Amino acid sequence: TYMNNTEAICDAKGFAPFSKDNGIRIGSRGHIFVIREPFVSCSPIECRTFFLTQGSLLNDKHSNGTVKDRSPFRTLMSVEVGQSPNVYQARFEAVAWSATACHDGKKWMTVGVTGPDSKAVAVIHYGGVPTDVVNSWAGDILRTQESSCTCIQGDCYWVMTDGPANRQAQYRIYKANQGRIIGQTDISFNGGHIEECSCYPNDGKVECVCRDGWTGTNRPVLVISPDLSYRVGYLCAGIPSDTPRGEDTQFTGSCTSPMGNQGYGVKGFGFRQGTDVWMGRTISRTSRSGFEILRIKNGWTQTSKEQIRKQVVVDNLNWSGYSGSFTLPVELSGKDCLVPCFWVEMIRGKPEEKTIWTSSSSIVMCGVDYEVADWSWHDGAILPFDI
Amino acid sequence: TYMNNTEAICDAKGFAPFSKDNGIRIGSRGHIFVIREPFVSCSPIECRTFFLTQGSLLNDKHSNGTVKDRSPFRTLMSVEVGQSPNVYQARFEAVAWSATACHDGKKWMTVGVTGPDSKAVAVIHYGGVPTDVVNSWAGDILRTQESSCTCIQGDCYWVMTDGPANRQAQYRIYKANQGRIIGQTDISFNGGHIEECSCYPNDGKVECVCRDGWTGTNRPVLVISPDLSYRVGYLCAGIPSDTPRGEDTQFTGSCTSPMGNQGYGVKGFGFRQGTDVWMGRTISRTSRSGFEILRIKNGWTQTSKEQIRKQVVVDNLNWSGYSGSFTLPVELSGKDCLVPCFWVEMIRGKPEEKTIWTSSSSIVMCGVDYEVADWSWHDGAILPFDI
Amino acid sequence: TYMNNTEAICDAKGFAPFSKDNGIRIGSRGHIFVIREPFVSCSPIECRTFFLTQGSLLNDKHSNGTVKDRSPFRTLMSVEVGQSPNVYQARFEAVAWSATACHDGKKWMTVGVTGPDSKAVAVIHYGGVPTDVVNSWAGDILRTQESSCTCIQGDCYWVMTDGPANRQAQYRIYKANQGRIIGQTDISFNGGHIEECSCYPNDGKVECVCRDGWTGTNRPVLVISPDLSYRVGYLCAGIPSDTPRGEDTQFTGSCTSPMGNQGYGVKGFGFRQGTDVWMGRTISRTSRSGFEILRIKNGWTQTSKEQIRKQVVVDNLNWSGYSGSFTLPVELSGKDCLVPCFWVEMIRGKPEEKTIWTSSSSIVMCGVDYEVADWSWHDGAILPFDI
Amino acid sequence: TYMNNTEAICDAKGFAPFSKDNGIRIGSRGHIFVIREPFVSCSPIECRTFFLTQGSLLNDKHSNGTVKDRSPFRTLMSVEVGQSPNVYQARFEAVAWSATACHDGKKWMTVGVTGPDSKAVAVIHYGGVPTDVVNSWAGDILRTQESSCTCIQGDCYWVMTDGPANRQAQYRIYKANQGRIIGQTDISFNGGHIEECSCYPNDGKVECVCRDGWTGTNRPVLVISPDLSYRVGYLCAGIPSDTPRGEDTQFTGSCTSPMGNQGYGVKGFGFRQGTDVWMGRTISRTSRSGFEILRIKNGWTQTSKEQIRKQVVVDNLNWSGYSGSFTLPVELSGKDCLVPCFWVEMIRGKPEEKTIWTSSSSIVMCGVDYEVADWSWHDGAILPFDI
Ligand SMILES: CCC(CC)O[C@@H]1C=C(C(=O)O)C[C@H](N)[C@H]1NC(C)=O
Ligand SMILES: CCC(CC)O[C@@H]1C=C(C(=O)O)C[C@H](N)[C@H]1NC(C)=O
Ligand SMILES: CCC(CC)O[C@@H]1C=C(C(=O)O)C[C@H](N)[C@H]1NC(C)=O
Ligand SMILES: CCC(CC)O[C@@H]1C=C(C(=O)O)C[C@H](N)[C@H]1NC(C)=O
Repeated sequence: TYMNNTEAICDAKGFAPFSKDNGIRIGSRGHIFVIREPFVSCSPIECRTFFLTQGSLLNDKHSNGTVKDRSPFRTLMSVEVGQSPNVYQARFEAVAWSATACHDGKKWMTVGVTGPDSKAVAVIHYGGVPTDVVNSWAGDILRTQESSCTCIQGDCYWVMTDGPANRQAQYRIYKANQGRIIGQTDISFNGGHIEECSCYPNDGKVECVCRDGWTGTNRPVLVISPDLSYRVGYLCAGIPSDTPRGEDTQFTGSCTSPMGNQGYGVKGFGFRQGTDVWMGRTISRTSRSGFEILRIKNGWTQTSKEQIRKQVVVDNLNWSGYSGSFTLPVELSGKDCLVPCFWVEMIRGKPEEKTIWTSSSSIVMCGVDYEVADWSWHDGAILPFDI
Repeated sequence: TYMNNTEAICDAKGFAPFSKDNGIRIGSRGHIFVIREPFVSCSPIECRTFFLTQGSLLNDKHSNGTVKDRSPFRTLMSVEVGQSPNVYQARFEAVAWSATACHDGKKWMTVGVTGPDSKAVAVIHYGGVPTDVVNSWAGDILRTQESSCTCIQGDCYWVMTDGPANRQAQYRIYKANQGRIIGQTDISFNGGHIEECSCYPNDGKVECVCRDGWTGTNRPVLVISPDLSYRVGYLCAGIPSDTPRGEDTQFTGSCTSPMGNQGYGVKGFGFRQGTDVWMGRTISRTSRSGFEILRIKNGWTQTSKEQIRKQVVVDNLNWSGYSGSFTLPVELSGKDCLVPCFWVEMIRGKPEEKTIWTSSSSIVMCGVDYEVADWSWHDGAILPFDI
Repeated sequence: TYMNNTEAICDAKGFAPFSKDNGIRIGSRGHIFVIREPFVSCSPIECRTFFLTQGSLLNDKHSNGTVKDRSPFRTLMSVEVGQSPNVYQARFEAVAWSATACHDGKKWMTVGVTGPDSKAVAVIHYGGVPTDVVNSWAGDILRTQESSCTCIQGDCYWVMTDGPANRQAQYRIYKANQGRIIGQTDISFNGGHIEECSCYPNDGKVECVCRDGWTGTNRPVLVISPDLSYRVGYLCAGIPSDTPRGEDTQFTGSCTSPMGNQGYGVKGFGFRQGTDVWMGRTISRTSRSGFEILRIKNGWTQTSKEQIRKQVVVDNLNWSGYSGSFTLPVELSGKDCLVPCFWVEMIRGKPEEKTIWTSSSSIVMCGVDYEVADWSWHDGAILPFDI
Repeated sequence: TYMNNTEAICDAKGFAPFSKDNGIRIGSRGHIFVIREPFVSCSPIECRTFFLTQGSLLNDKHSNGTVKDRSPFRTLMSVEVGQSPNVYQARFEAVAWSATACHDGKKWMTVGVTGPDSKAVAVIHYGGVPTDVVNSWAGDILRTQESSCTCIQGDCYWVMTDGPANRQAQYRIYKANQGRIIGQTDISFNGGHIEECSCYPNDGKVECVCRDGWTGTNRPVLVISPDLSYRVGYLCAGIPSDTPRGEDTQFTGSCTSPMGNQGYGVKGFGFRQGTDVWMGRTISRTSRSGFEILRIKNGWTQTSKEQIRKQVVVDNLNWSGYSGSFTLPVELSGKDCLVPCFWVEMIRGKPEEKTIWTSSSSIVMCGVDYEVADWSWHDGAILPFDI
């Protein structure tokens, strides 16, 4: 039966560790898929860690130039949380070099984009087989979330971007019901930019903290309603949460336009706490090192820079990376509110390291009503590997 | 309960990628079964990739002369689609150096042929254990489909060939109901030739595009009815779809007799689109390189050479191979028509390559109502291996 | 619900291959348990291959003196038929250097004997945990079947031997009902000898063809009734079916006493066909090479040497070994008679080979109403290994 | 439905082997998690072996200083009993360098402590996801049982220690009901010490034989009632069961205070047999070698030193280690009394051995009404490894 994800997100004063795969460390001797862009999405029975394999393993020659991003070998596969992305416990999702996934209370929906940049196709699967399709609509890398999509009473929604990664682009919202696409929307956001969004459900509306790859050091937000009516802009808070980013001191927040004179970024997330917001970010304002998450007061609605809580999960002496949001189905947590959880991708190898390869590890963190102590659950692998 | 595969095949304007195992690439460091003659068949809950192991793994000495075709070590085993043919996730089917499989809505039926060429036996299994048997009837390699067989309301049908691979032979159609053989038919087709057929269900009749290994560059077709009454000949279309094959320019199609002065071939498939036909074929008219699929107008009934669609899945600079047909049970796809899907075997190693071994990789492609862009999802392994 | 194994065995004119694991070949590169004394037993949903691990894998230093027979490392584990005895797909049964197993229509019963020779204990498990126990009763290696035990309407029976492997000994029959021992019997058979029996169900009575290790070249039989009343002696037939054995020419059969002047043997089996008997045996009368099975007319009741069928499964140029009997539950085969099946252990390494290790492979063969052609599905591994 | 663990423990005259994983031996060539602090806990369908991985495998460089105890890589994972702690059959529990687990008749509850010593957090999970949390309450290594916790009619209880491992500390009892903490207790035991308790259910009250790391050679006991009212002290018996420990001759038992002038220890267990007690202990009074278990008459209530039974499981020429208690749910054993079972950790490597690494193997032993013969089912690995 369908999963009602109508409830509001729970209010947490801190997050507790869910799991840690140790994929790379383990990957030093075991048969682990060299991957990247990992993420967690739960069904009403278990959570699984979805990844993107480079079509190869670690400590193997085929692990070589796996820094290339897109290729025909990458395929979306999944395993139960905590388990490393290994071959023998791996479940095949879809052929993809960019994917997204979500359960709805019955079957798993997956969407894997692959093919040429100028004509890539996004194949949606439902129950272990493709049901519908989307063709690149703007001939420039049809890419999607790299994060869990959202299902609310049988209808799962997600966001996609087609255009250049730098300047302006075209963003759309897709809505489905059993693998089948049932309507979509064009997002008007000129001057703005949306990439690899992180969503979660909160009151029958889908909230996403995306990635402005153009002119944004402050991340963009977008609330989606069940009838494609939407709302978009940037997370207000007078604090930037992208990387590379400028300092907090010299940064004025903006609920409306992008702020900062930086032009890149990394995938991140953020949760709406009433008006307050929990925002993840790399300790380093420049590199992809360390991961932290702060709660700015009234930061979801005001240019606030007033924090009441902070907590680190990866110190600045350890490689960080991507971050995503999802929720613990009420049918698992037992709460009467959607427990807010998130993950951190820990990339190892090129470019910041001397190795023929590039992969990443992850760790999962969930809500909690208590405040959880700063610490580091970093990758741990000793590079370089045997090669 | 039994699966009604009475519906007609759906009409597609193009195919979308289902999966890609990367068995060989992965096989460079992992424990993957050196195999060949792979194929996909679905049950009303999942699709599995059936293969033929050489009784050994990759990057191992026992991978040696695995180019030999038949031996006592080869056994039919299966894994969920997309997953590579690995040992730890492998399910044992039957002892075979030539097999076929199909689900019927309850249990899986498998038929594995093995033993000596002059007296090989085809052991049929049902539910994880052999139920009936067939003895070679013409003492010359009792071989079968290497493709998914067809079940329509409790009765699964398939085709077999006993005789020389070159000149004339003896073809038969077998019909069963729960592992148990319930009647059969002799196919009169003198001058004609049938090998490794590819079937699928379309309107309660079983359609197969087989392989003329004698004098056919154009492939043979055969519509089987539920009471063994059948119909046979070649796919009409003024275009040859076998390899080796002559050019299209100098080829007149023939709904009746084989055409072309070539005497070999490879396993292929084809779908009946109304009167139109989707036909797969290697880009190369000579070697086993590249894979493509065209839709010739009215090509199922007329000597047509009028195509309205084309699409590549493996460019001519990459190894191709076998191709097969199957369908997505309505109980998975949710359609009201049997979604047409197919796979491409990508052989690597001897003979076209310098390696002690020979194996292959596969990729799955399904129906779709939209037109899907040309591209290549080729093997990817870097040969030779460590040996 | 309980499985009625009251029916008679089906009458076969030949056997067809069920499976072949290729454990050793595969074991050359994969992680396979170095084992020995393998056997198959089925439940009403699947058959599994039970083995005895040496507590180590192949191509490893811990594979060393694994020719030793008994040790504290050996444990009974199982995997679905056909699958090799690998670690990652392995199910733990019991701690044993001698075991037996059987399902009853609900849960799996296993009995693993281990410990010191003068006080070994046989731990019986039911449903994945030990329920009852048996202590050595004659202080000289408490050993059992190494073959599937028999369950008939909730009560599973098996046989055990305590005494010297050479001269006289003490044999007993054990009967249980849900892991719990419910009565037993002492077998009076002075001058006779019983070891590693092979049983199967036939008309609510348990038939076993055991192994006379004392003075028997002709094997012993014993029909057990549901109330421990039994019947014992040797398989009549004027043909010996043990190894080492004397020729057939100079051998007079004996339904009563052991025959032949040989003092060793190997584990074998035999089926009661009306009055006729199917008897397995190594082609070689001296070494453990090749496996064959003949059907002597009226050989279950008369000193017959009149065969009507023969069939080889492993030619005399390939290593053979142990053989066992079991049946395909009616709830799998669908018959109205218990399909007779058997397996052949193919031992490789010491003593007949130059390797630090010793293990074995198996192959499964089942009933069938047709006659199946001679052939060889031998091990296949290339020794010696990397060591 | 909830599991009533109200019954009394069964009365055994000896224990029989349940399983043996051979993790290390196997770990010489296979992909086994280098671990430590293993333990068994059963649900009403199966028992699983829970462990603590060092976030790495064996025969790998990441196996290095795994003697360190606490780190961010260690995570609690589990596998079915007998199976080794391998990657491909491993189930992820929680992020922990100190854990405890128990089923309640529906879902599995796990509690993994991790993080910094001065602020570690104990994350409790229920059904495959964290439900509640506990923060270090005395800033000095928040650690727990390393043994199965106890559930009685929906409420699972366990014990934790926060303070120095040497002198005085703070002990607490936690009670939950579906991952959610429902009340707790402070244990007054000045001069006393409690660490890594071993509990089991006996008459609706939780009995634990813990570890006095301060001044105890005799172990402490504590009976917990369903309303947090408790009872504490040391196991009476005039025999010490800790290591290091003084001799039995010069040791007077004490139901009240710690006895002996030793200041360390190892994790152990003990069962209440009426008034009698089964107590496990290392043969060696000094090192962690050999494992034995005795039954002292009236030793649960009197300073007794009168034994009626003894039995060894690991001779003094083989490495021993940790020991724990649990029970076989009535829904598995079928008894009308909770069968008493236990396990022995067999540590190999540093410190007692010359290897870069440190791990351990285990073996499981259960109740039984018969007396079981002394023997040794020691590790078996040949060190040092390939490194
Ligand atoms: C093509 C632009 C896109 C969004 C900015 O780039 C991403 C950035 C990445 C990055 O910043 O590390 C890695 C992702 N693998 C990549 N996505 C694809 C499809 O290549
Ligand atoms: C024996 C003739 C048969 C059909 C033409 O050959 C096939 C052709 C093959 C090929 O053309 O590559 C490979 C198949 N493995 C082989 N089948 C068997 C049983 O050996
Ligand atoms: C101890 C005598 C017993 C029965 C004859 O020996 C068997 C013969 C064997 C053999 O002949 O190869 C191998 C078995 N592993 C062994 N059983 C045990 C427990 O060691
Ligand atoms: C910190 C004290 C604690 C209880 C005495 O130490 C244990 C003793 C151990 C030991 O004596 O071998 C190993 C355990 N891994 C360790 N627990 C932790 C959390 O490090």
